[PDB]
Amino acid sequence: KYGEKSVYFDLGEIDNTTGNWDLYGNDDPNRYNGFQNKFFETFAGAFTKRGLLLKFLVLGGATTIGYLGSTSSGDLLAIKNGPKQAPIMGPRGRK
Amino acid sequence: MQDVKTYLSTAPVLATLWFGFLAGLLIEINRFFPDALVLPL
Amino acid sequence: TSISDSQIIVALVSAFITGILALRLGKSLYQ
Amino acid sequence: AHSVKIYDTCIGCTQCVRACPTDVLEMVPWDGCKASQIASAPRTEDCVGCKRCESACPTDFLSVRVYLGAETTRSMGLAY
Amino acid sequence: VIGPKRGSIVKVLRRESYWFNDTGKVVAVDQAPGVRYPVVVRFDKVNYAGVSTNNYSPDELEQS
Amino acid sequence: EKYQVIEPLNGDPFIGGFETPVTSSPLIAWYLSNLPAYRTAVAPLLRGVEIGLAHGYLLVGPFVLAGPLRNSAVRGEAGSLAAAGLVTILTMCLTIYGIASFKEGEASKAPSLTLTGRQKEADKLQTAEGWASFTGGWFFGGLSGVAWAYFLLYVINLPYPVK
Amino acid sequence: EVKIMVEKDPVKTSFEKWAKPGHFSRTLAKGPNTTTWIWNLHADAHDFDSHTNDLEEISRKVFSAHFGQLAVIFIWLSGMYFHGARFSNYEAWLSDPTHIKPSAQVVWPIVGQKILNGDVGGGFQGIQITSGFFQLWRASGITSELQLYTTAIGGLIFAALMLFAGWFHYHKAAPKLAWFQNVESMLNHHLAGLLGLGSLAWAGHQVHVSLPINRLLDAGVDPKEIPLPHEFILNRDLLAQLYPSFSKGLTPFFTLNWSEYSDFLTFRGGLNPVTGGLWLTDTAHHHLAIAVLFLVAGHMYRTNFGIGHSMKEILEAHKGPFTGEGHKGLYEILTTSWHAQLAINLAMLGSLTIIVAHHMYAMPPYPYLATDYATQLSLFTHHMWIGGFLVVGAAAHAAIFMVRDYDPTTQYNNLLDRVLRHRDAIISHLNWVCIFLGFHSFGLYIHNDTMSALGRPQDMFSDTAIQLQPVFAQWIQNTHALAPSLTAPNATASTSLTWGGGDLVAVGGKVALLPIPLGTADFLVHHIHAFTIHVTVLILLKGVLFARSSRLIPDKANLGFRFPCDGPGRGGTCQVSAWDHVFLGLFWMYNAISVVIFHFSWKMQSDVWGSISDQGVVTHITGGNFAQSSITINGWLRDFLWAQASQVIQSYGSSLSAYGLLFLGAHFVWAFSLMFLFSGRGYWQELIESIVWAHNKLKVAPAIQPRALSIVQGRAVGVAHYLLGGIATTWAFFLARIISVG
Amino acid sequence: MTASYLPSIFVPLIGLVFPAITMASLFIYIEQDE
Amino acid sequence: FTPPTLNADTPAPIFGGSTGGLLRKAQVEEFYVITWESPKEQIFEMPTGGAAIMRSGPNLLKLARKEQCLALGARLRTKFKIQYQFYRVFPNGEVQYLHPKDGVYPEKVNAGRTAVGVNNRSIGQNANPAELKFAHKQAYDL
Ligand code: CLA
Ligand code: CLA
Ligand code: CLA
Ligand code: CLA
Ligand code: CLA
Ligand code: CLA
Ligand code: CLA
Repeated sequence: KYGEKSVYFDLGEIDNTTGNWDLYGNDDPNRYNGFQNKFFETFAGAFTKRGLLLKFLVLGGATTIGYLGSTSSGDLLAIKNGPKQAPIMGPRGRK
Repeated sequence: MQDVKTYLSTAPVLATLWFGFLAGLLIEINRFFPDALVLPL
Repeated sequence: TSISDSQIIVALVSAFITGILALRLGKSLYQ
Repeated sequence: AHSVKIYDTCIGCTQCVRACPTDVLEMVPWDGCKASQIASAPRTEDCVGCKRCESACPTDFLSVRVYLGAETTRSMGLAY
Repeated sequence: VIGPKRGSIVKVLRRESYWFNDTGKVVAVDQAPGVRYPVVVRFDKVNYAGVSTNNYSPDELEQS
Repeated sequence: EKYQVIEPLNGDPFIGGFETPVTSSPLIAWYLSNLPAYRTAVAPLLRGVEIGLAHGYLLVGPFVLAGPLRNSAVRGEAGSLAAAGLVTILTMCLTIYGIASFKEGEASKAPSLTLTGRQKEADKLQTAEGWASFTGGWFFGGLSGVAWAYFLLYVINLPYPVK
Repeated sequence: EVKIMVEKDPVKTSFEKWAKPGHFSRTLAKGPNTTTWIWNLHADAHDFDSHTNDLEEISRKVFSAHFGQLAVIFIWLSGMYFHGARFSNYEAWLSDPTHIKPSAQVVWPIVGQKILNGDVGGGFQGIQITSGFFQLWRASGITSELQLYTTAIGGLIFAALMLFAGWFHYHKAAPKLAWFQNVESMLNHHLAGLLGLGSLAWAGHQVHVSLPINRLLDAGVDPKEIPLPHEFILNRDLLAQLYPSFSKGLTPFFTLNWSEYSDFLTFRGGLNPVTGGLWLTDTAHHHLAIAVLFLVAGHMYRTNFGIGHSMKEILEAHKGPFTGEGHKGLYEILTTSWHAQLAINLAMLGSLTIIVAHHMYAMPPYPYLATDYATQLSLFTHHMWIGGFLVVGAAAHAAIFMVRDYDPTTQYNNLLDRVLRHRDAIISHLNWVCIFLGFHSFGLYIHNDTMSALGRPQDMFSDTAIQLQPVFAQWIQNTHALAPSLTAPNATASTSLTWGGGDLVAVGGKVALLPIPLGTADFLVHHIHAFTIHVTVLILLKGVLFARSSRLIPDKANLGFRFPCDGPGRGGTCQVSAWDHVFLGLFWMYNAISVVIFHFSWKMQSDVWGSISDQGVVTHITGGNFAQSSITINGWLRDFLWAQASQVIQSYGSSLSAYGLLFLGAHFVWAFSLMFLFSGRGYWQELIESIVWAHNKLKVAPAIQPRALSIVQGRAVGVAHYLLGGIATTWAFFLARIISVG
Repeated sequence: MTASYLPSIFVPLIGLVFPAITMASLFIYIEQDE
Repeated sequence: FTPPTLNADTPAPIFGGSTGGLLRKAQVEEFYVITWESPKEQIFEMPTGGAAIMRSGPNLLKLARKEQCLALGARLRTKFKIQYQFYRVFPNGEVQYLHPKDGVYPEKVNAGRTAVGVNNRSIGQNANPAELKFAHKQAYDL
């Protein structure tokens, strides 16, 4: 037995021998009471993995960033504000 | 004196003596014959 | 003179076709 | 794992077996030298590639040769 | 006999030897039938590993 | 023969760990055991919802008070959208992690043995469908937490010291 | 029982072993088969543990080697005093210390090097020295070159005395092991008799020599007519007119009416306005107090009269629940291992030297030291480098002890064993803190770089941007500025002018010290310092803790302390030895100390050092640009490395041209180190084979076979040349810049 | 520039989305056991 | 020579725990178990870092790598003059006897041992890589 004596090797208990323990894995099943809404509203992500969630994320990131970069106003984004002062002009008269 | 002469004949001691003599010779030559770029002949 | 939007979209379509051909050549190199 | 080879130039000094940290080499009967033994590598799958066996061989060029490769779990010397 | 006489000066023909084209002294030659490299050669200068002796077969040693 | 607070991991001197007050204090151990990640009996979806809610809620703040538009009138909106984008990216991270790590139809490989040796059931979070449910719940909870933080901070404008 | 134990004539004084180079070791005593032997001869000469296993003989060698080092140091000091006596303008500098540059080295007119004899002032030409010896001799009360000559002659005599002492204690009367193991007696004697009595003697000198001469010097008296020290000792009425308390004459000392000595035993603090140094009355009282403290502390350990402490019993009594036996077995470690003692003492000496560097600029202890900016910078940088090297050496010798002198049987469940048993946690957390510090300091610098380059200066980390104020350091400065008011009521000034108060000491037209302000730049640079120190500590501590074994090589103790690798197996075991960890910790200490000295130089040239005008306007050497330019790496590149290097590169044709020459030469040596660091050994061995073929074709091949440097030797050469080049580059750059702008 | 909005469209894609998809696909590919 | 079986009632050395020990690899892939007989209670040094007391009799120690088993065994043999043997243990309960495959240490030549990897030529007599082009074999494999 693992704990009968100072022996720490046992083929009948290999999880104890190798240290495959769960230090903080509480298995109490009573945590929440009202959770019908959370199950109801989350159908696009759960039990989808690569098919629905990933495609939705790609589409809603590409479209979202495209819309934000195309519809941003001048004040919020400086690159789209454009130049306001006169050109500084370069040396040797080259422009 | 055999052992002292053997020690003085070792590579580092002889190198020190020989290079110091060479440096003194070159330094004295430059004292009497300085700043020459051309060998006069 | 400056290029037009029709030219821009023609270039984009040509690049898309070249990308299709590139993907095809990559798949041909793979196996 | 790595490939370990023994050559007929071996003199059966056993110095390569004693230097091996993973017990890959062993001495076997032989009739090509005065010592009447030769090194062998029956369990190279445990070889890590340290070539300590190579450093311990006294022949001009090595009678034991390690060629490396593969780099499996036992080869990389990983405890995790 | 097998190879060169004891104490004779022999030149090494092993290409992979540290002492290729170098002269050494024969120390001992073993007459046991089956030994592949019976000639023992001592050298004046060591190799990279620090060894100054080796074993050769008579066919890769020549007399000076 | 003294008290010797420090002990080996579960009494085994040959496992790579220790028993320290930081590790297994009654308070620290109780706190860690009731975190949603360690509630193995609870469905992965609800644990993911809680984790995402907490993480989006805490993530909203730094973006709002440090973003490039923190000196503008759209500071709150910019920070909230940045937090939502980070949540979405982390959702992709979780999805690809689950795809690479877990294969459909395999049993969970999580430790099913407690320190005492009760030999409980394996945690279903370490499964393909378990991780998929966890990722979906985390996405929903992250968006919900970002929205709630934005509402409390700006739509409702509760009085807070720093914001 | 503590007693004197020696052996008579253990070693015969003979030159026989001088002719045999490698006599000390069995391996090298055979002869030079290869050229590696020569290098080995110089790499194992002082490794006395490797020569033999006898601890008595090792202790005797160590004692005699220490005597030899003392003789060498005495020769060096005697040389400095001689060069002050003859080849110096010390007396001219005494007449005018604010306008004459110290110089004590004169070159010979041979190859145009005579240009290096610059016009330092006082009718003298020579190299401008920055060692601070002039100010030290001014503090000691030296007024003539005859006193420097007699000091130098005494130094030569003491060097000969130390040389003879080493010879006597090795070859004639060599102490036994019991003598060396009397650690309690050694501590008592070195605390009461070495430090306490030395401090008392120096206090006596100061009271009787330094104070009267220096106060006459501060009054403007020409040093020629200042009475000699023995005239102060003998004619005590002459000494009493400067400090009346001497008229009391040792009566207050024995009647315990010590307040009557307040004339020359003060607790003023701050700086002397005339000289810019510390008050010598404060220094005398300081040295007297620490002499008393050390003489008291040296009566703590039990030698043979009872009454005292057994350090073994002190250590064995200190253990707790979180540890095992605690400090059990450490007495044997520290009384039977020389390397453990060397590690402890090296670490303490390095930290102490760093303390000295930090404390000698904030409180300049010598007259006309603060206004000599070159001397201040040189002293700080020198002692910083010395301290860093000593700390890295402490790490090296801790690793050496762990490898060779560690005995598991006598070290079970004690502190060393338990540290070895959770080294994984230690190194994990140290790695995490190193990464966190590196990010949140250097990434802040990179953020500043990027926002400055993007035209977004309002998004930076500066005083005009997001501010990171060092509130804790500022609070400490505020507390220290108000210490005389409430916390140390018997103090006139604060500990230093750097804390605060609005007081500015300006000797001549320069600035000695002023309140140093701390802002975002100081926050950033201190966190950079913390990052570098933690990474160096990570490398060194990981080398020490994993010296004996690791998950990769569980038998690393059998491999030794100084070995190249274990092979290309397990993915590659390059640089697994603790020696290699020291080799990398040298690079990281180099970076740490380099950044520290750069920060010191820029901060002082920007915010402290400068010139004050008659009206009271203070201008600085750089212009106070540290607060806004040190926040950006481009600012360091431009406003410090590019702007302040304008003088070393334009020094040609002047007395500072040697600094430019050595600047470029140090660059060369660093680049040269790069190939020993980057290259391997097989390549060079094969190149040597080709060269040996070329020599053999002409029958000129040596019998001592040429070999490439070992891997460990390659690393050692690389790191040595790297450090030499970098440190000499900085040395030339600082010296040229600070001689030009000061 | 004929279409000023076209940079504002394309740069975000090739900058963030294309790397995201590329790295996700490559991570899924190199972690397959088969 | 009949290989011994790994007993599960062998006490372990007195050790206070260490961060260098069994990890997830021990429970997913493999670990090792070394056993030795000691005449008295003495302190030895753990190959993973630390010190322990070996039992006055049978001992049983779990390791993560074979190299650590060899290191501890070599120290035991050359220091305490103790015979040792270790096993490779798999998560499914499979135990494989490893070090003295035939009961005799590999340093001593023993009959019945087969020559594996022995080449009947000099090392310099290898075939050139060019001759073996496009052939999925190495020069040393011939
Ligand atoms: C080359 C590609 C690229 C591009 C196009 C951008 C674009 C941007 N970066 Mg930069 N960035 C890049 C590479 C890039 N980044 C890299 C390589 C680094 C690492 C060095 C950074 C580090 C960086 C920092 C540290 C910050 C930015 C910020 C920003 C934003 C500027 C502020 C703004 O829009 O207003 C304010 C922002 C908004 C109004 C909206 C932001 C949130 C939207 C909704 C994101 C889209 C999320 C979407 C669901 C997922 C799409 C991507 C997904 C498919 C992978 C802008 C979107 C700033 C910012 O705001 O971060 C969020 C900022 O603080 N970037
Ligand atoms: C002339 C007097 C004399 C004589 C004949 C000897 C003779 C001997 N001594 Mg003794 N010894 C002497 C004086 C003398 N010693 C003194 C004065 C000291 C005190 C330092 C010692 C301390 C001493 C120790 C501790 C040991 C010996 C040993 C020996 C033996 C071998 C020494 C040898 O060959 O190394 C010759 C070495 C040298 C010539 C190197 C000299 C290095 C000097 C000390 C330092 C110079 C530093 C230099 C200034 C800076 C260099 C860099 C610069 C160029 C930039 C031999 C019996 C050793 C022994 O018995 O072996 C077991 C031993 O362990 N001696
Ligand atoms: C390579 C070694 C090296 C070299 C070349 C120098 C060179 C120099 N040092 Mg530095 N130093 C070093 C190592 C070195 N130091 C180390 C390791 C320490 C730490 C102990 C110091 C601490 C130190 C101080 C505190 C001072 C110097 C000074 C000087 C200058 C010499 C002036 C002089 O003769 O006054 C000799 C020094 C004094 C007269 C004062 C020393 C006072 C200390 C407290 C006494 C030492 C006590 C004790 C013996 C040390 C061990 C303590 C330990 C047991 C706890 C010169 C720039 C002085 C300076 O800058 O003058 C301008 C100076 O004040 N050094
Ligand atoms: C009051 C007594 C006393 C004093 C002053 C010292 C002083 C010193 N000891 Mg210590 N020592 C003592 C008692 C004392 N020791 C005792 C009782 C033991 C045996 C337990 C030791 C064992 C010991 C060892 C093992 C070592 C020292 C070393 C040193 C020197 C370190 C270098 C330094 O910083 O010195 C700064 C001061 C100077 C350099 C001044 C010059 C030295 C003067 C002349 C004082 C010498 C005092 C001396 C002990 C008196 C006896 C000699 C007399 C017969 C002529 C230093 C000179 C180390 C050393 O360097 O050895 C040479 C060393 O390795 N000592
Ligand atoms: C109190 C100070 C002190 C003492 C007594 C020792 C004593 C010792 N050390 Mg430690 N060490 C120290 C400080 C000290 N060290 C410091 C500060 C460092 C950090 C750099 C080290 C780092 C260190 C390592 C990494 C090693 C030692 C070793 C040794 C042993 C010497 C064996 C050897 O090869 O030396 C013989 C002397 C040399 C090799 C010095 C040659 C000259 C050096 C390399 C370059 C000189 C630079 C010079 C200033 C450049 C300018 C001049 C140039 C232009 C000519 C001996 C036990 C070795 C050992 O014990 O191995 C088992 C070893 O491996 N030490
Ligand atoms: C400038 C050159 C440089 C840089 C940047 C580093 C960086 C680093 N070294 Mg190395 N090192 C160098 C030169 C350098 N080293 C040299 C020349 C030597 C020889 C002596 C060493 C020797 C050495 C050793 C021996 C050790 C390190 C360690 C470290 C780490 C410090 C802690 C850390 O990771 O967090 C700080 C990290 C940085 C400062 C790296 C830059 C990160 C910036 C600030 C942020 C950029 C990210 C940004 C978002 C862009 C994203 C890119 C994305 C778009 C792809 C880090 C990896 C130590 C380690 O392992 O870590 C604990 C360690 O033990 N180094
Ligand atoms: C290799 C050639 C090349 C390179 C380096 C660039 C580089 C760039 N383009 Mg241009 N572009 C190219 C060809 C190229 N372009 C061609 C052929 C077209 C016609 C369809 C365009 C049309 C185009 C538009 C309309 C815009 C850019 C823009 C940009 C910038 C942002 C990146 C981007 O959005 O790409 C978008 C690029 C495309 C849609 C073209 C498809 C990709 C081409 C065919 C190259 C792909 C293969 C190439 C060999 C790379 C191999 C990958 C790797 C192995 C190196 C950047 C300066 C943007 C800009 O100006 O921002 C300021 C922008 O709005 N590009």
